[PDB]
Amino acid sequence: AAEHIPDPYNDKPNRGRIWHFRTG
Amino acid sequence: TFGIHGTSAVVATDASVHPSRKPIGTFGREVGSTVTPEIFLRKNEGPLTASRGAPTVN
Amino acid sequence: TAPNAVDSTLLRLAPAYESTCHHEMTLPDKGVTWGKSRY
Amino acid sequence: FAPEELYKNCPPPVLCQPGYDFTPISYNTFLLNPQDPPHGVRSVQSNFMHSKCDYRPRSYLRPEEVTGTSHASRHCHCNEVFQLGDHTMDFACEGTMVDHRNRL
Amino acid sequence: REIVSCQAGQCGNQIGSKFWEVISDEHGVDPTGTYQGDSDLQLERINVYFDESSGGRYVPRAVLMDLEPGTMDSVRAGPYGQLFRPDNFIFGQSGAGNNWAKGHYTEGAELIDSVLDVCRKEAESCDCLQGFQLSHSLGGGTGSGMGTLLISKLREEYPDRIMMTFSVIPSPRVSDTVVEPYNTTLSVHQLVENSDESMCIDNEALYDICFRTLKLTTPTFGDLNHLVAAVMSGVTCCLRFPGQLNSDLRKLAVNLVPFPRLHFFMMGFAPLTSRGSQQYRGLSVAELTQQMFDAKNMMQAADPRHGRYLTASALFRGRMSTKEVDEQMLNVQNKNSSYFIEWIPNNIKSSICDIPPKGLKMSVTFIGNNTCIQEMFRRVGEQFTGMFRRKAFLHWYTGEGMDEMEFTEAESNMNDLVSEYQQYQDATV
Amino acid sequence: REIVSCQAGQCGNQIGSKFWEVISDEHGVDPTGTYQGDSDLQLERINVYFDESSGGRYVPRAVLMDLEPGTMDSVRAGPYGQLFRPDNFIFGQSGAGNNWAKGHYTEGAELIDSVLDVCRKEAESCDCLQGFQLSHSLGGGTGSGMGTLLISKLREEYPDRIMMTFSVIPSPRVSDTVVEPYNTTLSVHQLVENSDESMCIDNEALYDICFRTLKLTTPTFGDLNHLVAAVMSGVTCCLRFPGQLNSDLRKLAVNLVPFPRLHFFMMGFAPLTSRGSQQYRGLSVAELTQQMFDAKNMMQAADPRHGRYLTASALFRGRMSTKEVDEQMLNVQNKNSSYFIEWIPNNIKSSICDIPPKGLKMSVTFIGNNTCIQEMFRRVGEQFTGMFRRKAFLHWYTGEGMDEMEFTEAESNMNDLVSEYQQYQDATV
Amino acid sequence: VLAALRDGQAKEDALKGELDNLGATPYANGAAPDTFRLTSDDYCD
Amino acid sequence: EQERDRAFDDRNEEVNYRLYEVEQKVAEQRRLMEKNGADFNRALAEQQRR
Amino acid sequence: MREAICIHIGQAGCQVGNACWELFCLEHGIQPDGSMPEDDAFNTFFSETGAGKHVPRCLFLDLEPTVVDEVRTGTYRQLFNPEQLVSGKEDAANNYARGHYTIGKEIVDLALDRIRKLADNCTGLQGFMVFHAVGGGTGSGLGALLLERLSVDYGKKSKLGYTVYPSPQVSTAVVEPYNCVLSTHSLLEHTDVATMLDNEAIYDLTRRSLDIERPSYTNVNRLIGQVVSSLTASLRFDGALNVDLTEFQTNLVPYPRIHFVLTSYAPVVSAEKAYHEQLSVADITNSVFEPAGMLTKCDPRHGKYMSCCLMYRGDVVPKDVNAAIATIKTKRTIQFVDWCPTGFKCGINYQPPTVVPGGDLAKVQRAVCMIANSTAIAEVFARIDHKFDLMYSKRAFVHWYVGEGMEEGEFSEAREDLAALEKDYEEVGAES
Amino acid sequence: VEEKKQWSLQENMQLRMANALDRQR
Ligand SMILES: Nc1nc2c(ncn2[C@@H]2O[C@H](COP(=O)(O)OP(=O)(O)OP(=O)(O)O)[C@@H](O)[C@H]2O)c(=O)[nH]1
Ligand SMILES: Nc1nc2c(ncn2[C@@H]2O[C@H](COP(=O)(O)OP(=O)(O)O)[C@@H](O)[C@H]2O)c(=O)[nH]1
Ligand SMILES: Nc1nc2c(ncn2[C@@H]2O[C@H](COP(=O)(O)OP(=O)(O)O)[C@@H](O)[C@H]2O)c(=O)[nH]1
Ligand SMILES: [Mg+2]
Repeated sequence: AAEHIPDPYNDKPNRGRIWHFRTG
Repeated sequence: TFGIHGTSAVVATDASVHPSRKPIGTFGREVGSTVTPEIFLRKNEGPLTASRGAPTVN
Repeated sequence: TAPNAVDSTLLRLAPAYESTCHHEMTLPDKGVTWGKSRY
Repeated sequence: FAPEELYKNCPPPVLCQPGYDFTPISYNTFLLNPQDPPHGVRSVQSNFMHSKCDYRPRSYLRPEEVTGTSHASRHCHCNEVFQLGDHTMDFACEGTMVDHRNRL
Repeated sequence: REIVSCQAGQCGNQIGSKFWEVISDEHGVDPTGTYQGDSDLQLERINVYFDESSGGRYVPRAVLMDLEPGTMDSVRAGPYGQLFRPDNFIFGQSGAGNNWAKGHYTEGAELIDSVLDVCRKEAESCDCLQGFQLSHSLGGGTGSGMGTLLISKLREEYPDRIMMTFSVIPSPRVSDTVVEPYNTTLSVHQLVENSDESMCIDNEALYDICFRTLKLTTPTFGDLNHLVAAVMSGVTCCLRFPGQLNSDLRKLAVNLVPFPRLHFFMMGFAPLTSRGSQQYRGLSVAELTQQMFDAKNMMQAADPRHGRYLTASALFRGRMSTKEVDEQMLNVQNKNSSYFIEWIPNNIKSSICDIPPKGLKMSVTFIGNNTCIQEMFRRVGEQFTGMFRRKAFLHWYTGEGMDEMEFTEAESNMNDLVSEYQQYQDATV
Repeated sequence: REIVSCQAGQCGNQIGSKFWEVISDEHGVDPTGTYQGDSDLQLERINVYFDESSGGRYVPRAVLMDLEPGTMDSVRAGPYGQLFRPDNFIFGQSGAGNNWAKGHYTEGAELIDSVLDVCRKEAESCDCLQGFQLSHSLGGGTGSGMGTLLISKLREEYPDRIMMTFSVIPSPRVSDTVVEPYNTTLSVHQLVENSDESMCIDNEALYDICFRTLKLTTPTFGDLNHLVAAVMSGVTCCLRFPGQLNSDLRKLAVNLVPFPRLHFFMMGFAPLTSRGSQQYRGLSVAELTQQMFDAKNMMQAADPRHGRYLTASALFRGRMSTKEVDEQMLNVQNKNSSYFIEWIPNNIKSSICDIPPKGLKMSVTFIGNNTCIQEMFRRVGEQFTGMFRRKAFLHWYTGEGMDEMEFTEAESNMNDLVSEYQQYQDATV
Repeated sequence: VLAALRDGQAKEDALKGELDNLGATPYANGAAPDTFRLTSDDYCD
Repeated sequence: EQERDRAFDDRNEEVNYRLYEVEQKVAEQRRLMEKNGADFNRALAEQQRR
Repeated sequence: MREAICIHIGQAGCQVGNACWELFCLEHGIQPDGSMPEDDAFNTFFSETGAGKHVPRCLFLDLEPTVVDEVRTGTYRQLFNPEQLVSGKEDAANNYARGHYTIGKEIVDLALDRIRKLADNCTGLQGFMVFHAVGGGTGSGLGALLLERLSVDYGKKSKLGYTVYPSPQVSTAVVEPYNCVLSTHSLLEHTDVATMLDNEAIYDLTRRSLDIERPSYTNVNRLIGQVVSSLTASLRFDGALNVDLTEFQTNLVPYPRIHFVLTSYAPVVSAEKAYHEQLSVADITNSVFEPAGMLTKCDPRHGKYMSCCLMYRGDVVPKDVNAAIATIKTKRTIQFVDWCPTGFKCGINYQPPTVVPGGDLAKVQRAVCMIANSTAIAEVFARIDHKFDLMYSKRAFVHWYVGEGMEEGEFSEAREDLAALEKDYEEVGAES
Repeated sequence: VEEKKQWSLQENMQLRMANALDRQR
């Protein structure tokens, strides 16, 4: 067991490139 | 009707805008030996075609 | 009738494969107009 | 028959007793000549052949980072460099004689 | 009249193989070669992509390209490897080693003689060659290197013929190559002055289709290759099938390329709905034109809000009327003028083909010469400069004979390209 | 229009054996000498190669020349060995010893008298002799020297008959005689002024044919010689059978030899197809011309891209129309203007025979006087001078009686020939 | 070694017999081609 | 003329299949001959051992 | 075609090769006799003879007859060619000079001879796989000589050196630092990619993950064979991202000197705890970068990662690979050097690793083997260099090497070149 | 109207058999 250097656990949703050209 | 193959002309200026008398053709040319890293392509040194605004028809 | 292609057994054939300019699937002449080919 | 005329471009045949109970003769290696196709002939091939381009010598454009020395360690004197009698011989020359396609 | 296809590298060969599967779909060609098409509309223009044989069968007019025989192996042993002509398979004894230098100057140069042989026969054996198509990836060694060598080597011999590249552009997030910037730059500067159309396909968008559009449980390279294959089929459907407003690759190039160096395009496919959400979507012309300009259906990962659309091409397939497609396509521009180039009236050209893809109501292929491409070119240029700054993997390229200022010239070409993109983006009337 | 045949050396003996097997098959002549064909077309002009007997036997008009009885025993024990006339087998006790001097001066002379006697008998048995055909290898002892002696004697005795020769040109990779340069140099400067037309075969190119195109695993010398035998049949098909545009050896000579010292031709056969490529193939005039003008198809190891075509002849066989054979023959002329000499228009002459070889729809034999044979001449001459400087193996030739001036003038004439080819290759209008 | 030789020889004999049977079986199951034709045959009585 | 070229193509296809069959047979003949050489080898090995 | 020649040198190389070849036979279904019970995928490792037998493209070398006699009397005696299985007369006795100058020099020619027989038998060679240990005498000296001779014999052909460096505090011989530092010359100049397989990391991995209180060299060699099989399955079998030996060495080697690359495997779990885990792609990728989940005893967080090449096998999908890689990028405890933002290479094969029956690995749908060039690799090199400094500070054990035929200038040059490598790791890890 | 009923029938048929295949997966 190596030394545990603290690491921020970053769990965020990975929704990306959400764009929509305006139609109608 | 002779020599129209490969060109956009049902009936045969020589034949058409496309080259019906090109020299290289099927046989090819010893180009694998000539390609070498010493000589290469520079800025805007690609072959001049009709798409690049070059009037090759003339 | 079961079509020749197994993929097109679940598809509409006559309405889908018909040009808007133009129903028998066979066009009039093959060797003269479009299917003209060697052999 | 002197070594420094006989081995101008090939490694000396280092004699070694093991494998024999009598005088050692030699052992061939896999080294290939640079591509020297006869001029003008078509690329004629009877069967699958080992391409010389895949076996280009490592001393092709090896950098001479150290004061004019392409070789890095003393191990060139037992790998690349051989003392052919009264002359000294090195295969770093072959890197210059061959091309990037292993062509002479 | 005919398009001759070439696949280069592992990516190019796999994509081309499944693309030929797709082509055989609507041309009714068995894996063996025999034609059992249900209608003769599949045989009307089968000569565009196929060359007939004596046994009533048809051969793809495709040449394969890889220093690695493994991809040829997989393609030929696959379901449709029966179809390809054996002598068109051209391969070497050792792989490219993921090096543009090896694929373009040392390993590819000694191999491209046979490639020129085969492609010249395939090119001049047809009645009137419409153009050349190439499929490869710019991050690879033999797909990018030997592919660009083929492109530049064929451009001079066929200057008047249209020649296009379905370049699978790479990205750091899906970076499976660390020589990615080097290979991408060395391929793209050649493609800039050697290709009439260089359409770009991006892996991040390919996979974001598989989640955010398809919700596939186990998406694979088969699915990605079929996406690229559907793009390839759509871009040339009009040549092979009749339509109300026909178009060809020359017309697409004319309508999409305002300036000679402006020949890189966005890509998109529609309809694409997740198998569980295809119930609720009313598939119509409005829905397709929405999905064209929906983020979920673009084939390359870039942000179009930051950029402007020079030109676009909408290739529709299916039974439709022009009355609603043209009015919809002007409608989008009317309220998206903030995202379209002003000094060009009617930036988007539409084409209508009657035959739809098998199993589809109606499809549409979207090809966009958007100016957001400079963002991703800048992204690849930054990593290229960082790598070139420290001999980062530079010795592999320099040991194959490439001179050091090759990279400087390539980066200057890319800088000029992005500068032109930016200045035509912010140019006003 | 009789063509009396002669085969010298073991190489010539095997080539003539397979040639006679092919001719007998094509004319329906079974090994015992009878005739059980299905038509009188192959009986009408059977006198060109077969002489009738009282009992209905059809003996070949062939003369067999070899200083080693072993090859004679082999050909006699072959499948068609009983067809040849028994006394036409002429052989000596001592072999040629792989020496041009031995086969041409000391051992060939003592038996060339009987050879000339039997050849005179066969020639005078004919009604209107078109000429003589010889088959031999220029690297052997009795194939080269004794064959050249025969050619000189028949030149002196029948000047107006057409003298056709099939010379097997040696090459360094195949090279299986250390004195191939000596034998080839000593035989070329005889073939030049003694042979009406001399066409060449290289084992390199035969191996190329059955590797790249036929893909045969273990093709023996019978399969290797089948190609040259087929071309020997195809060059005289126009004599043996009627057709749309007939031809003969006199017509071919006058139509392919513009200058009397330029009569060396590259030769090839079509169609040739591997087992795996038979499905992806086709019997059409387009494919015939494609494979005929394919560089790899020539049975001489010279690359036509480095030279130019003086003249060439296409001996098409089979039911085909004049449009497909004229359109495409002018098409190749137009598209290869850099490789076809300008100061002689219409470099290619086509003849059509209406009886194709059995087992094939349509075939064509190519006889091309390309100016690239100077490369072969220059290569083997360079080998000759490299061997000549050190007087290597010259003690054999000098002890058999020859003098150094003969070698000197041989290489002088050969260098003259290569210079003549190069000068007219680079000459302009 | 003798048994190996006899077994091998018998096995090649069986294989050659199968090849001979395949050769003796015929491969003409269609109309015989009429290869012996002239273009002059287009003119008819 | 169509049935004519079709009949010749029947002949060509059937002779191609004939050559395919004989090629399979000769290839498996080669494999068996190699196997019998191996059997001789793997009998002479124990011969020499004994 | 598309083959790779396996060379095993020394004790460690020979047992590693035995494990590797039993694993390959298990993969491709060849019995120990050498026969079968499109299956020609074995062609990359086994040459097929007309009889139907499949002889491995392997070459065993050891100066001591015992190990090769063990191989010749083991279960796979009929698998291996009687030649290409060279036996030495007497061992190198843990002496690099003995293995490189006075005894290995007179059988390196037979080594190249049988290697050339393999080369002419093969047709599509991609490279050599040299399995050995630099701690010992034969594997250091004769291995260095063989590699440097292959360098001039076969030119720029790939030579992947799978080497067992001495471990930090687990040691076998007192002259291990000497042998390692001396062999580092050839492993630095005549080897494109060198892979650390030190015994300490494998021991901790077996103890903590395989739940085996008593594993041995047998299990260590099983793990090494699993690693090599995972690495070369891309060319062995069909896969999503087919990658070749040169294809990944060009991406793992940024500089000619900077080519030593650490290795790791996942998931390496015993069957008792293997069914208790979601052995997903993200989980295995995270377990790869675990400091205790690798096969090299060096903490990767103590240096800048330069290039990681991942070999995924089984039902693994490219988007689970990409999600795992994105999570790795987000997890900046492991950071990439500034001039290599890409830093990743991916190779996906569809063939799951077939476990060795009687082994300790568990059957898993998917597996991943990662090989990384990183500046944290300097720890083990610096430790070996300090051991060399302590030993050479007053000429301990140098008399053996000198009296067996090597100069002291060679020792000094070895230490100096290793110091140069120390400086180069830190130079290339420095920020731009 | 009937034609596009049949069209939607074709679409739904393909889609639901594909769903069945996915559940088989
Ligand atoms: N992983 C592994 N390493 C081994 C094995 N056997 C020996 N070694 C390594 O070999 C080192 C000791 O060197 P040696 O005993 O001399 O073995 P060698 O390196 O092959 O050198 P020679 O005995 O001269 O052939 C140890 O530190 C081990 O790391 C093995 O079976 N597996
Ligand atoms: N869409 C798609 N992309 C692929 C496929 N295989 C590889 N790629 C892409 O191609 C790039 C690597 O190309 P590579 O195989 O190394 O090319 P090569 O080295 O020239 O053969 C990566 O960025 C991959 O994303 C595939 O099957 N489909
Ligand atoms: N194509 C072909 N070439 C042959 C044959 N037999 C011999 N040769 C060629 O003839 C050359 C040697 O001729 P040689 O036997 O010395 O002639 P000879 O001494 O007069 O009988 C070699 O280069 C062979 O390639 C054959 O059956 N077919
Ligand atoms: Mg030992």
